[PDB]
Amino acid sequence: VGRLEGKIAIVTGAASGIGAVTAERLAAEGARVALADLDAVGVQTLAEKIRGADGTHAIGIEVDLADPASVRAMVAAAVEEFGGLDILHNNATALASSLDVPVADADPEVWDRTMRVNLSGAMVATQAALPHLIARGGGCVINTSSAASGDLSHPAYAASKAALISLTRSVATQAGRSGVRCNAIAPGLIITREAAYRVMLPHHLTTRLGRPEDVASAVVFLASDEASFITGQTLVVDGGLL
Amino acid sequence: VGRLEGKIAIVTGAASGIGAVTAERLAAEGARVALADLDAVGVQTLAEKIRGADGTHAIGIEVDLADPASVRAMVAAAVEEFGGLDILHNNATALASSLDVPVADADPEVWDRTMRVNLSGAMVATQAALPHLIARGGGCVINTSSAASGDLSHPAYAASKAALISLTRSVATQAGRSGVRCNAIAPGLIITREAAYRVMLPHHLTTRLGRPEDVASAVVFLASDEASFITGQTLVVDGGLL
Amino acid sequence: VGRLEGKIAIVTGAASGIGAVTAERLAAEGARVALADLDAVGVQTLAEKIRGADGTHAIGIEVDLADPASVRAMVAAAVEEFGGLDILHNNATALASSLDVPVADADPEVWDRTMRVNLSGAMVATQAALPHLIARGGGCVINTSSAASGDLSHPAYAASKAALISLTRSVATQAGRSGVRCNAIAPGLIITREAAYRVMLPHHLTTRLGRPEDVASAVVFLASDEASFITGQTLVVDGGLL
Amino acid sequence: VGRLEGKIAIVTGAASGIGAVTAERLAAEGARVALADLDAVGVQTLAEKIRGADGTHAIGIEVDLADPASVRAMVAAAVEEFGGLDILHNNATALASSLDVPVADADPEVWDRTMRVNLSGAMVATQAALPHLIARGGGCVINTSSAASGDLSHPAYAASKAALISLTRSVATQAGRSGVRCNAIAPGLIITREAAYRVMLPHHLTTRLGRPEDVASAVVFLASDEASFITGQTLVVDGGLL
Repeated sequence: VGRLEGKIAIVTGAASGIGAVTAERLAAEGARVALADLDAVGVQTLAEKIRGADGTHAIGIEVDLADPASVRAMVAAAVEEFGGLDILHNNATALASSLDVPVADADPEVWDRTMRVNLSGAMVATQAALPHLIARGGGCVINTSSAASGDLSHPAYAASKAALISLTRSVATQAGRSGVRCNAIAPGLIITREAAYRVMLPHHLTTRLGRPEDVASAVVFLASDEASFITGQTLVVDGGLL
Repeated sequence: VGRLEGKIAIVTGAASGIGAVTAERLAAEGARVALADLDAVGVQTLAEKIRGADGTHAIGIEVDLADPASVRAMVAAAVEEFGGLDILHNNATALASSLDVPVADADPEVWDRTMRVNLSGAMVATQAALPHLIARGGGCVINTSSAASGDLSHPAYAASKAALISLTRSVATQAGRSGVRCNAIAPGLIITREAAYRVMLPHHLTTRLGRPEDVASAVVFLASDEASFITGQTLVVDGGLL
Repeated sequence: VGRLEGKIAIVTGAASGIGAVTAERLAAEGARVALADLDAVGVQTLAEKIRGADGTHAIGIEVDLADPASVRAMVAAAVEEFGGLDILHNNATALASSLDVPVADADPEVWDRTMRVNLSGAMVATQAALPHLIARGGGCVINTSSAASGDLSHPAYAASKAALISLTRSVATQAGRSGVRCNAIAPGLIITREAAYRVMLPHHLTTRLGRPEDVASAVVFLASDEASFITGQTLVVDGGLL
Repeated sequence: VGRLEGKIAIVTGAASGIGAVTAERLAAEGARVALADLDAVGVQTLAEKIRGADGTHAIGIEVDLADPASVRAMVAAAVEEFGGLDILHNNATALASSLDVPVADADPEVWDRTMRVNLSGAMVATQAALPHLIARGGGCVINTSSAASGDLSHPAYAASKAALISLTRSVATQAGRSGVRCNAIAPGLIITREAAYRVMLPHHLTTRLGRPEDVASAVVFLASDEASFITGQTLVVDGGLL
């Protein structure tokens, strides 16, 4: 009945927002889920809520995406727990984005830090996960950039998003023969109070603004067997914002 | 329980191949379906199979996608049968394909005929369907190009596919304010016996070739409520063949 | 001294606008030029201006891009006049544009007519020109879409422009082995009095609006020997209007 | 007579290959040129050869693209020398690329270092140059990724190339109102002994492989006034390699 029944998945950035909603959605579709995030407590709590009092199908793992050794330890603990791996969901912070100013005032350190976490983190996680995906007989990696007058600011986020798309194509090309798919999702304006943002409505093509469930549904689709002929692709989930 | 419960869909080119498998899939997902194609008997026969001896949730209609008047009659008889419209699936032949030779030998009449059917047909169908979609409270149009040596031949087919993608964006932009989404699916090599095409497997990223069910699954996802924040997009379903 | 010394070029749509300015520019860069358009007198008059009273390096030919036979006669009379061919510039109206309404009201006959002229015309011209380009030792075809509210209207024009880009790639792929390059130019808002359009200036990135000379300069670059490693490409000349 | 007469340009990575050929080409087109590179001696020597015994129109400056303060000092020394700035050409190493292995064996440190130099370097240079371009009444920045079965390896170079394209669009968007254009060039296989590579010929669409002069000619075009209506664009110079 679950669209991901019997699957094992890792979800990074799982303590809040898109990651948290996705992590609950994969589990509700029958996936066993390792939730991973900087915030140890936030991810243990969510894991506990997903498990309920009877369940064993979720675990919370502490990870620092900027630390390759921490990223490798996380993938090993998840494989250890559930005995394998089918899905890796790499997830990309208000002040963080507040620091990502236009090029004229941009701080090179914020760029360096942004690439380290958003690109180098996903790359290392992917590299750690690949042999486990391959031994499973195949599986998939799904890269989600963070939620997006977008070219007018946050250029480091824009640059890392484009880099992540290139990583996605690199991995799909390199791992395809071994049965691994790799796809990206590029969310537009995702509201994690929808009423305060309604000025943005005429700039969308849809009649509503984005929800984290929109990204989660896309992750369920791309992770499922019925999408197994899709790889190297970027699914834009943005209500037409462009 | 079905992922498309209570919905009403039109599928053109539904007598065989991808259109046929998709039409069966939408009905299996709980949609009421109007099947349209040039081949009248073939479409009633399939409508009859989907329906069963005592069912009513599918109808077969004869349509000529080249003739605007025939396309408009088909949309009206679909709505007249089921009382509304939620989904329009425009689906774009071996002989016809053999006539689509490289540019050096290309016949302008083949190009003309190709645009009339693959492009104008989809535009007119879309035009006819739009007010019914809008009155329903919104809905979606899904344009499926025909399945793909790539650019080395079938240039009229490739031209019309790019044109179809432009139509998809034109419609998503123009109709989005009224609640209509419009997306495209670009299938790669789809096999509607896999053995004869094994030589193509190293050209793919994935370890298998495509099936009409791959396109049908993408149509179910894009036609469903949990994909309602996606519009103006092209989903390539090609196993990486590029 | 000219950047196109000793070269022979065909320019279609050369009676007015972009075609006219481009034809003058190629001749000023030292090319011999066959000017082609529906408007016979307008094209001889301009050929006569370029030529001067005692010159021979330009000729005006009457062509109907909708009729394959007329297009083939034009290519042959161009080659017959100058003894060879190096460059074919396919150039794609206010009334015609006013007929290209949004999809809701679109007329299929306008779409048909648009593909016949903008697409099939360019394909047939290209087809006719190819063996002359190949025999010359190589050369190039440059396809120029018509100048751009964007997707909100003129959908037949946008469809045919995407189709033209696909044709450009089809031809670059198929003819590259024989030494022929094929590229496209996509002009944005081109003014062929800038004052009436000042409202458009905030929509642009650049501080001025476009001029036919902007498209002509891109054609000189793409037609020249120092651009011979560029093929299959679309150069957008739109001041950032997107 | 020069196509860049009276212009002041900076060229980074100017000690060898594409940078060196471009730097000589801009000067031959009448530009005053500050050549900048890690290799102090290689850039002084080339500057000296461009100057001849009579000239003053070139200078060699030592720079470390990974060091923001060094990048800022370089832009100031160039402005100091020539009294202004019109063009910034940011240029992206055999062992360097030898270290950029497929994802499965990728070193996160090489990724970090690659982004620091290729992306953070161009960003800082651009940021340093912008007020000087703007005070000049406008000008342009041209970003060139390094020369490219390309997705099969060098993924960090691929990722930084995509990021650089995003930087290009960010800058074009942010600086456009102030009269600055920003464009990217994406070279394919550029041979800096053409005979040892001829196995690659059937994978190209052209009849020859790339030369550094192909990139230089593209830089001359994009830097010139007759390209002033082009911004935010990526010119692919790859003979069809794709």
